[PDB]
Amino acid sequence: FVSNSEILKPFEKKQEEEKKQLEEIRGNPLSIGTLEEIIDDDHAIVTSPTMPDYYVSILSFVDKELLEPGCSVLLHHKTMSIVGVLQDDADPMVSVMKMDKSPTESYSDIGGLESQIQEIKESVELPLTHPELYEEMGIKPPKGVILYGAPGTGKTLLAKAVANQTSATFLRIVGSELIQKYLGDGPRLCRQIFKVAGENAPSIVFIDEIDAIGTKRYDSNSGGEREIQRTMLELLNQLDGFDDRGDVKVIMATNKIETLDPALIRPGRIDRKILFENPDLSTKKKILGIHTSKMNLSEDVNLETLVTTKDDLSGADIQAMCTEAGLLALRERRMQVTAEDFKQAKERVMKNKVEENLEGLY
Amino acid sequence: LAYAVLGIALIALGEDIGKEMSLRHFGHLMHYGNEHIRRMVPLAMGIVSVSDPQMKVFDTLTRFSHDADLEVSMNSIFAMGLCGAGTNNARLA
Amino acid sequence: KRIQSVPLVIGQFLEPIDQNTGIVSSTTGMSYVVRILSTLDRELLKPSMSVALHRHSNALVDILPPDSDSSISVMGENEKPDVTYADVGGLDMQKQEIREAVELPLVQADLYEQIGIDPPRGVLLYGPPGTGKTMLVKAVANSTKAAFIRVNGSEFVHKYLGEGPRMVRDVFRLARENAPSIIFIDEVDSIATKRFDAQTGSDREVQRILIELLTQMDGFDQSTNVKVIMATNRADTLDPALLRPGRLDRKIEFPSL
Amino acid sequence: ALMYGPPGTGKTLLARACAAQTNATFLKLAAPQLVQMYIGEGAKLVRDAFALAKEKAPTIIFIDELDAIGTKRFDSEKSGDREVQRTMLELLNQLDGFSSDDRVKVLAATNRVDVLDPALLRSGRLDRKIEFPLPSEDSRAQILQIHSRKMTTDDDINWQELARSTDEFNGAQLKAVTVEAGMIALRNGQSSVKHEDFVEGISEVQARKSKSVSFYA
Amino acid sequence: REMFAYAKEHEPCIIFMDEVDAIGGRRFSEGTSADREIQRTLMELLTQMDGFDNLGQTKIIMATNRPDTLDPALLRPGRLDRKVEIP
Amino acid sequence: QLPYLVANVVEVVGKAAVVKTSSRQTVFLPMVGLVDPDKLKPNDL
Amino acid sequence: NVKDLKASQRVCLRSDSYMLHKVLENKADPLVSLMMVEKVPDSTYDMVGGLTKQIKEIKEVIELPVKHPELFESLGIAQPKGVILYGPPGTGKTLLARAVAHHTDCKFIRVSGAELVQKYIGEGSRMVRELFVMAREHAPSIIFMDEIDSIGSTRVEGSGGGDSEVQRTMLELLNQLDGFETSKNIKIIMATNRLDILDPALLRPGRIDRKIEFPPPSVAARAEILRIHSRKMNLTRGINLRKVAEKMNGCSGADVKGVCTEAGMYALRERRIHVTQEDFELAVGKVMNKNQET
Amino acid sequence: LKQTENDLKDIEARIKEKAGVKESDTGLAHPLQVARCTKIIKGEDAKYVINLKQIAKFVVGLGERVSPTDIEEGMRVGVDRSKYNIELPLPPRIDPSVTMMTVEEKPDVTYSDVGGCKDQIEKLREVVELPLLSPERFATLGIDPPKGILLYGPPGTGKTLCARAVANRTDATFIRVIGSELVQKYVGEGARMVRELFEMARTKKACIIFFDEIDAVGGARFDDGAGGDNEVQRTMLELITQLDGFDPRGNIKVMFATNRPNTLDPALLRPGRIDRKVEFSLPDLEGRANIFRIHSKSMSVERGIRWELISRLCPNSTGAELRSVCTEAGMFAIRARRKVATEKDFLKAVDKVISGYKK
Repeated sequence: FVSNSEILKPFEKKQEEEKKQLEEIRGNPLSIGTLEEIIDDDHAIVTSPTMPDYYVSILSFVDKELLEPGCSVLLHHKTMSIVGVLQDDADPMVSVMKMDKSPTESYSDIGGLESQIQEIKESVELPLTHPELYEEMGIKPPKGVILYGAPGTGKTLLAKAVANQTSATFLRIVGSELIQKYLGDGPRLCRQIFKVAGENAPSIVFIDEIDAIGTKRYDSNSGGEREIQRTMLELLNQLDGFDDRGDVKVIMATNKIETLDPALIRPGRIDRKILFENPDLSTKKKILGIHTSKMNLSEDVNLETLVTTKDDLSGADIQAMCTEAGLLALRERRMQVTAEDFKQAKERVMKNKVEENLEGLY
Repeated sequence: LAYAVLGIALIALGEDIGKEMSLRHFGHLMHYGNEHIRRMVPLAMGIVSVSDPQMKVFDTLTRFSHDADLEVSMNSIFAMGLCGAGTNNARLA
Repeated sequence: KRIQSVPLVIGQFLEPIDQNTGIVSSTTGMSYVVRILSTLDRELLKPSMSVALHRHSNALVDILPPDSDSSISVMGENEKPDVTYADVGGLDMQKQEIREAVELPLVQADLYEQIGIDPPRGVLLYGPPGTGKTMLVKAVANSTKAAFIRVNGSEFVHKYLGEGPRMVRDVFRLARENAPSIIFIDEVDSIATKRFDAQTGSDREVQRILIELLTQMDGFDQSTNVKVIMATNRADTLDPALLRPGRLDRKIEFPSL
Repeated sequence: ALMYGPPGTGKTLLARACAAQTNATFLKLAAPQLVQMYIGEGAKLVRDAFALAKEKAPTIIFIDELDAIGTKRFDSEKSGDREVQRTMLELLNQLDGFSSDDRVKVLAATNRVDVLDPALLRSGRLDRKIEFPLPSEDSRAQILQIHSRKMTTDDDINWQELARSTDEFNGAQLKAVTVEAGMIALRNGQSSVKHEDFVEGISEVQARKSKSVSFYA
Repeated sequence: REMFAYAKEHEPCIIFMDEVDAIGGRRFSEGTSADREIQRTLMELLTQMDGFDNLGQTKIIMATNRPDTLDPALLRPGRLDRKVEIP
Repeated sequence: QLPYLVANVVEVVGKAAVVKTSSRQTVFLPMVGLVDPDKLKPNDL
Repeated sequence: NVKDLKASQRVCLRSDSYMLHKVLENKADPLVSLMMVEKVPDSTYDMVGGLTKQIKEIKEVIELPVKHPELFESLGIAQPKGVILYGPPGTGKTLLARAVAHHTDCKFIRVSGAELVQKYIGEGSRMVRELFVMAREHAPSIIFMDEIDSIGSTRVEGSGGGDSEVQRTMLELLNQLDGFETSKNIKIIMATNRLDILDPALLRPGRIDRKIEFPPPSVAARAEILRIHSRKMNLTRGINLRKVAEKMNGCSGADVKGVCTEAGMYALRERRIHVTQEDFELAVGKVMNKNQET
Repeated sequence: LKQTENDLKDIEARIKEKAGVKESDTGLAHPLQVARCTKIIKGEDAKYVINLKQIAKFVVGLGERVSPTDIEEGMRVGVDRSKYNIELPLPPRIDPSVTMMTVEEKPDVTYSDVGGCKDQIEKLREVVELPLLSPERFATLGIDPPKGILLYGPPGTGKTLCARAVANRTDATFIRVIGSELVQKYVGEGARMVRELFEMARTKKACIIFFDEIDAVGGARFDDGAGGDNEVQRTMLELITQLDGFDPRGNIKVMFATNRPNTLDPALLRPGRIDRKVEFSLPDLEGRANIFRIHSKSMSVERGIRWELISRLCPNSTGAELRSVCTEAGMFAIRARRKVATEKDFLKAVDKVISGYKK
């Protein structure tokens, strides 16, 4: 009380005086509005949402060199004087972005894909970790990277893992859905993405499964060819227009990369095109090892035995197998999972991958 | 009083949540005025952040560097040099 | 009494919040929270109804029979419409089809319910109009001696927020009140051919009018004494809520053959 | 009249000339401005144009584009393109309304003739259909003599000779040679142009046609 | 409504509709931008026709270059029945 | 004197005359020669 | 107090004093853009009955996770991402979705894919992002995607890639849920009988893990479906549903519902206050006539 | 410290402001697209009453008014898009645009290459650089310098980088309009933007208006519309008109970019639209060498590099590809943890880049 009160009363007093004087002038109902522009006659033209618009004086709460257009400010009754400034609302990462903040997984949990991991690293994780090489040398780390592999198998895993390691907002775009089939929707959607990303940097623009603007055409006509081409061109121009060493990073994703033009990749910004190699034997042990941790099982299971008979199979297969084996236990009314179950799941997935007869198996 | 907050680092030894509670805590310290308090905070933050490094503590100390209160800037930069120790250079460059 | 008297603004009651207090939306665009009278609070109080508002008072002056109007042109009521079995003979399949679908619940709701089959509540008519189809629709209304309410369904299409939702609401209410009745939707395909494949954009204003029509249509007609008949220049697909059982249950064809 | 055929010769420039000569008020009316997304207002604009044009007579109404009092197609997308059918129709209905009196002229201009409603079949509409060809040796040479007043030359330059040296040049392109002839001059430290300076100008791009061909081994 | 009412008073009358594609389209592509205003218009003309009010001292004459952006409703007898062609 | 109210008309017991104001409102005035016939012509303020 | 107020609260504020005097209710916008809640559904397994093979399968994939989550986690099986139902059209694809929703006592949320096709900048994008938020609050849920399905029970709607683009988004979102949140309480239901609405993400593991088969009705099965529909209404009491059922061959669950409604017009004409067995035989004869089409 | 000084500023600002509000209250009260002084008690004609709106009109033909200095009132005020006009109370700027575009005053990317783009840079230099530095030279000759430039080969060839660099040197604005966005499907909207860009352009004269991609918009016109070539041609045809219709040459520059050369129309080629065709397509062996040499100066390197050898492995390149070889070569070194670059690394980067470009 009393100890506090002696420091408190004057510390209270300077803030209160400023505040008092503000509130009297600021007296409600005061309409909130948007700065349209800040003018040559030192006025600001404002767009009022009450429908008039005005040339307005500023009361320096913070200065005009600290204020920019489109910012929200609080406006007087009629002359619309800037009585105080406001913080912006409804930042649009809740409308064009599906957000995965501090996403899961890491490099250790799929390890054995180690050589590819260094590649992905060198463009994304590593500049953050060690700025210095990149700065001293004067050349920039690749803005954007392309991952090709397959969903839930290796493409997605690498992307979760790296993004989390750099502690950037993984912001997930559905490529196909941009796909909106009418002249106005896509190029804006794309612009609005890039804008919000650069503002609230460092940020990951993850474009999932872009297959459908992967065409280029020699001539453009009509609406039926031009729409597609406008969307493609918008990505190409923004890249070509700006340059960033990691205010915006891009991961582009597609199953295979032979459906992307080499003139949309754009060497010299996107320098890395990184592959997906299958999990080998060491990796299978690992992928399994992580998935058997979560489990309650029987002691007759041999992690080793099942890996050895698997012929160079995808990380997907390994996930699938665990998921499949749990079901054979659940149906039989039990929580223990015997070896025989893992083996049946392994036999089934291994057959389907290794089916390709008379042209693979000649 | 200066020593009480210094003491809290040593009390918060072996205590997982409490290390987290520090980030809530130094918030409280900013509310409370007084030169004795303003001088103490770079040091409080410095001791905790070299027996448990805090990105938040570095982020705050950069601002204290460019402080118009003389004693605060003094203590922040010595503190900041304490955090960067263990290497020569890093972010510290 | 005198304080609460003409001139008056019209509003609509949306819902009662608590005792002696109600929310109204007036038609202008200004929404008010107002008092209701204590002798209007009990036994005359409906959750949505049409009201008489004072323009200074901000109080419930009067409760209105629901027929409050819109800045769109008013719909047509024709008690005993004058087309009454003109064209007949050789329309044998289409006359029989109409007859069991449209006439019988209006004369007797109660037999359908007793069987326990659902009565047709809404019917969809497809094939040309003005070539044998319309004639029959009008004739049925006249023979059942129900009011023909000819309701202009390409006329929601107002270009403003919601006048149009207010008007549909008035019309379904007024139909159940003035039962037996036909609400006849001329070209329903105007306010319900939209998004099946992300084509036929620009139809954001009719989406509110659509929700309003479904809540009124399905929520009444539980025994059926008021029929809705849907009309389309040939055929058009509709948004999935109309088409499912409980609404447009009979889908009647005009023969190619 | 309706004109189509290539500008880049001074199509715009000719239109204004006619305007000056007859003592018409030149009114540039931009076809995209009518084409309003709002009701009718565009129809009214067409009528106001006639109304002022009739008060100001002589007048040429010079129509930038033809893509928005036309391009209506013959398909069922002529539905969407209503605003453009209506602005046009009215302007024609209004001209034949007053065909005997010559007060107002209508000229439309484009690179090339577009799909339109019939209107080339009638005196009171846009009867006349005027083609622009390309220049010839006499024409290039006059165009060069107009050019050579404006800017310095060393007064030795022979338009006829340069005209033989340029193949399938248009008027605008002879004007871009004069600029390139000056870019040689700019590098050379000359303030005029000799014959050579112009010959070298032709060799460089003008961006639609340039005579410089002599490669093949 | 005004156009029809006045036709009845001032009957005989010619009601001349200049290029019918805008009050009697077909739809742009089956889609809509503004081609619902066209439908709102078009239902009103079909309604007066179908109605109890009958055309005989009010005559309506439709004009358009092409019949390939007339609605199918109109092309059906009983909303137009007489079709004069220019030979 | 301006500010004054104009009216944009598009309209060509005793006689009634309808004026259309640009505030999009129709108003009654008489045309009994209290208000002269030559003060109405369409298309005009 | 400020803890009564919240973001997106609807409040009454004095026009007189500008003081927020009471709180109404919170509002929303996707819930009236053709997305909707249907609490405690009226579908049962007896409704489209004769689903035995499916019943056990569907119980384990959907019902067990929902009823008992801890159990799935500890056992060593992560919860299945999606189910796609594939089998003959017009059965009770939609019906099944609602039945399961009822059983676990979860909210049935019907999504029209195309509606989620606004032609403005992002408004469509916005609704898609909000669809997930809403369902996370409303957990548990069956999120049933309408307009990917061809069924005679409701209607075949959907065309183009306009519900294939949407169908993809649903599958990304399941990754996302196992992802940063590490939860799943929300299961997404595909139904289809069509090859021109599929994805390659549909065909991919770790993206959708169960393909559960929808049986064709049979003579035993038709009887079960028929039995439910005739005992929600008035009927003769000596009835042999078995007899009727043998007469229908080829006929989906939707047809068993049509038989009753066609039988009813016969009952209604002859001014009965119940339907009889007779009407049902004649009704089966009517449907068989249609199937045989030239 | 920081807090007391911020309050001191508020207090000071505020008092002036309160007084000023009351004065504004007593009188009952620049870009703009119509003027709208919604009252006008103060101020043919001998007094102003000007208010340009659909719902009402107040019309006076005569502006000026050095006393009272007009303006005030219901504030949007200045010149009109109907020409009644607030002529000269508080700065009008010829119907000035409230529709924005992205402005980048002095874009920063200086001189990416100066060797091996030697001719292409020099073309820019004559047209753009020298007429800002000396207008009198150009004048004396009597020539007008190229209005428009077309830059070809693929975009992002270092096409952008070079353009930006001359813009920095002259202190000139980049005015970016991106072709693809314009595309609306609502009546007239795109062409409207184009008129206001040029009105705005004339005000801001000394500017490079960058028009991204003519493959995007104005790609055909041979269709005679289609719904998607009909707004698109409308925008396009309007944009040309403005250019031959005159905007000042030797100030305002328009630069076009194109990946592919099959979109071009005779309308587009002609002078008063495009005059220059600058290459950024395929350079020489000597040329590839210079651009390699130039990006690796800034880098540390350990010895044994000859640029000629690096150049040799390219059978055909574009400028984009070259930029990729230096930067990729550096990455192999960083993985091994290195600051220096080696002959081996450069070879390794050529092999990767070309092969991906194929197909």
